Amino acid sequence: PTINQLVRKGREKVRKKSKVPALKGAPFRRGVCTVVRTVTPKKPNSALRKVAKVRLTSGYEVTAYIPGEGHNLQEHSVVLIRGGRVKDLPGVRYHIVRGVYDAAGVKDRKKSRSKYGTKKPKEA
Amino acid sequence: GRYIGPVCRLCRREGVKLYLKGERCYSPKCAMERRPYPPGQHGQKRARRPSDYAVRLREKQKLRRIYGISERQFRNLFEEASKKKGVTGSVFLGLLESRLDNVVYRLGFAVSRRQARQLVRHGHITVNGRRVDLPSYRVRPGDEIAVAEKSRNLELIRQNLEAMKGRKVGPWLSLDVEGMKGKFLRLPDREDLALPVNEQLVIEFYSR
Amino acid sequence: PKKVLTGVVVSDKMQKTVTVLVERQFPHPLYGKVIKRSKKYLAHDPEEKYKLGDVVEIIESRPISKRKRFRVLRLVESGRMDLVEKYLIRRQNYESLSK
Amino acid sequence: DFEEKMILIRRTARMQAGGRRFRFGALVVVGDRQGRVGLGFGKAPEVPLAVQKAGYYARRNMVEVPLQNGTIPHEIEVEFGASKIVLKPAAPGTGVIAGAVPRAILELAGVTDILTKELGSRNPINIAYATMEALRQLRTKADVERLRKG
Amino acid sequence: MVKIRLARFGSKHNPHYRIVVTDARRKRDGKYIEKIGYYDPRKTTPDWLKVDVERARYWLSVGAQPTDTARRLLRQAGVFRQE
Amino acid sequence: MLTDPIADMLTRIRNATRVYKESTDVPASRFKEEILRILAREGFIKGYERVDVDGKPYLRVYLKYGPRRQGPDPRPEQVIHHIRRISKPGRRVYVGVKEIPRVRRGLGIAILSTSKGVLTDREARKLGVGGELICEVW
RNA sequence: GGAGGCAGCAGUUAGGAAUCUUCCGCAAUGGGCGCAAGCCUGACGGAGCGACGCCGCUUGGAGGAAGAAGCCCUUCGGGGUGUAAACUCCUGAACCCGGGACGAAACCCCCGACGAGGGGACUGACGGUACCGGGGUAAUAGCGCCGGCCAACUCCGUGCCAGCAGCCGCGGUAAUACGGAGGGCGCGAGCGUUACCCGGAUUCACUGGGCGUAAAGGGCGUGUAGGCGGCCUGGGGCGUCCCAUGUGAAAGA
Ligand SMILES: [Mg+2]
Ligand SMILES: [Mg+2]
Ligand SMILES: [Mg+2]
Ligand SMILES: [Mg+2]
Ligand SMILES: [Mg+2]
Ligand SMILES: [Mg+2]
Ligand SMILES: [Mg+2]
Ligand SMILES: [Mg+2]
Ligand SMILES: [Mg+2]
Repeated sequence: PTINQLVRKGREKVRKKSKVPALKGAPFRRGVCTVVRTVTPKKPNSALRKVAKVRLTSGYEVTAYIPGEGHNLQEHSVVLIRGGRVKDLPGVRYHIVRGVYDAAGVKDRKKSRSKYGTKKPKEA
Repeated sequence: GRYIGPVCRLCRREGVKLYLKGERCYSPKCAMERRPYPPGQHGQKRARRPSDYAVRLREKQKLRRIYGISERQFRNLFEEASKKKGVTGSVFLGLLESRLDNVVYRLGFAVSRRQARQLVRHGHITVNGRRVDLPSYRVRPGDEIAVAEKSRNLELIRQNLEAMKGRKVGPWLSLDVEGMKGKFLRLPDREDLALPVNEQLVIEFYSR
Repeated sequence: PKKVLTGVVVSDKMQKTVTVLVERQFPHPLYGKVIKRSKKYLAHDPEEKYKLGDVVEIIESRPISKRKRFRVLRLVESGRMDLVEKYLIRRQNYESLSK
Repeated sequence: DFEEKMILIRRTARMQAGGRRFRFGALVVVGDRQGRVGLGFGKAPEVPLAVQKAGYYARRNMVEVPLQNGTIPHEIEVEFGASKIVLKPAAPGTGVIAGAVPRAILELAGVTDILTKELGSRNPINIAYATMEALRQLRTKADVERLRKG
Repeated sequence: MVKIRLARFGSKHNPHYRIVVTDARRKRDGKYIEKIGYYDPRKTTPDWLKVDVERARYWLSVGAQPTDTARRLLRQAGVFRQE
Repeated sequence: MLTDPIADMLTRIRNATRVYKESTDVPASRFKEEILRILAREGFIKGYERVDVDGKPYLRVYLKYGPRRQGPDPRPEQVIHHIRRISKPGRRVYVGVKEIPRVRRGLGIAILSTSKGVLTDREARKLGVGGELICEVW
């Protein structure tokens, strides 16, 4: 634009989009598993992926990935939702925080232990 | 902080002989002499040519390891140097070298910089007559750095000040072996320290 | 000091009041161009002495009504119906912006 | 005994009846760290000949860098294609503040302290070529006074 | 009324006051009319009580009351002695 | 009808220099001359002279170049590598003395209109005055 | 018929991913009342809890093998962990003993005049705390990452499963990308994660971008407001520039 145009109409400041109505802009959210179930990924990948539909304190029911080999979530398990999507399950915008509320840690886990909510194993 | 854990193992990896044990890292032993390759299952394999990052990471790490200083303390020390007047590289060394734990090593009251830390920290050092136990303490031009009167005749201190009869202490300093006193005269010039460290690459590390 | 402003009389439809239009110019805070904005001031004229086209110093004052906080200081020059016509064209053009 | 720094290796491909067919391209900077630098882009059916040729062409395309205590006489912005390099002298202690491509180029020229921005298209090649064009256009106070006399 | 009094600065276990003149109704640490001295009750430095006497006198003469504790400190720097 | 005669003058210089003209003509103004006075004084141009094309005042400006050069492309280097209007009718640029620019780190010149005349950055700074940033040259 | 209004300090309860003691003391500073003594002061000064944040400090130091064992790799000679340990000396966090603050000199009292000025008395929550002296024990280490960006690689298990994932994408039976081991890199009483802001983003571009074909010239005139306006001389001095001066509180920088 000419400077006069810029005077008259100016520049539109960007404005940008949450990936994550964990409402409020909370960093986490309590919810209850409504359904726990397995789903299949989008074309390139193939798996039986573990997700829970989750009804939230935030007023919203959404799906959420259950990370870790193995889990203990069932129909009313309480859960901490985390944010983070999965490039592979469409409309899974959130993860479940293992190690919190009714989400158990991941058993036998020994490497990336603090994700996966796993207590430091005893070196008896 | 001060790391705590195997040293003449980064006397290696940096691939260049720091002096973390003082006395042994002079014997046919600093492993630079024996095993001048990085630690671990690899180490003696084909060196892959370093990324521009690794070049600088290593240079930064080299310098830091030399003084036994936490990265948080180091970056701070560095950011202070940058704001300070004139050449950030040179100045930054001078600030590292102004440290009490290191001044004490440069005086040879202690063999290694680790040791100097432990001495300072245990009340054995005194600056201008009052006792200081803060390794990080900043030493200023004109300060008397002595050995505490009660500590004066300790096995380790006599050994160490016995070896200082003979030696020349770096030009920016004075030493009084008989009376166990030292004087920080001025800040170290960039050349007064023959450091195995291109400090200009360290500035560049912090530019990212 | 009491703020003095000068500008033209663009209305004298009121009793003992003239509407006085003040142009002013500032650099744009970001883009720097000198811009020209304008404000109208109701100005006390207790002796209905000022007429349309009069260019007048306006001076800050003890409130005289809601809106009126400026008396007419003096008459810089007279019959500038060109500046009056300008403002009225700007005003009449509004009739052609609605639905 | 110029130094040499290997800036870019890539493998291009072209097409033939039933086949992709490859070729390599190497961008190599060559320089003494004392005001002389070279850029060369070499291609060959295998990597080391490409690097080799690059080396050759660089030593054959070199430049007057007018250093001044490890920095540069004055600002320059060069556009090369849709790539842009901005170059700003700096006092000592600054370091060479630059992307990997123009860093290499400036280090081997013997630049110690300088500030830079890659703008526009970051394509390493056109950035390289523009860094070079920038330095090729630097002038010293002396170069300038000489140009204007009587 | 207006006051000559100690505004607390410094830090925890580090009292360092400013001798300041201020409406009585301000909060203690609030806005003040003018600074005149400073005071360090622990004399950690030799220049631990300072006062600008010629100003304190202006303020006393236009009806500022000093705090007991402030008075003591102006007295000590001879705001009150008159030869 | 020419919106910016100064700009047009600078542009006549740049256009001429890029084809290595001996000289060029620019319709005359006192202000234009004062700019040229400086270009000359700083050695970007050999100098100018008033003249009269078809009954009308121009300033014929005499361009200056470097030596002819070696290799493919022997075109002289420009003395005027760059000449750019700053202040312009659509956005006037004004700067006081303490924020006058240093152009190309000293090797360039800025030019401004001041209440003491048309000065360079160096003249102005040493006179203590700001003004309109007419243009920068290097 | 009455009573009530913690968005005062604490605290409860609910909501929440989540945020403290129903603490000590008016000794200080400040406030209200009083001639004063003094009363009141959840302002305040302190203590407590929380790695929430920042700064500082410790978990040893010097010696110690062509190099134990274990464990990992192995081309079955070795190689790695590693001077790391064991081991010898040395020092002595914590502890325990003794001593022990500054912060507090006024108000008041007496001489002087109930002024200035000189002299006297009381007063400490924090706190038996800080700190000083004397004894004195080798005394917590973990977290993330090692496909590229990005610093750091081998073996086993697995076989589009389990799983990883910020993007490219990894996983189909030799996977440096899954899981574990050893090894490494990076930080270190922390290390990661998620959320949000700026950066990178010259990707709203004043600095500092664009529209033939990438997104972008209005289908074309006419024209209102508006924006912009050739050459010369004078007056004004609004823009503009200069100087002085006031203001730009404190804190922060
Ligand atoms: Mg992982
Ligand atoms: Mg781009
Ligand atoms: Mg709840
Ligand atoms: Mg931006
Ligand atoms: Mg664009
Ligand atoms: Mg198309
Ligand atoms: Mg198009
Ligand atoms: Mg068209
Ligand atoms: Mg018009």
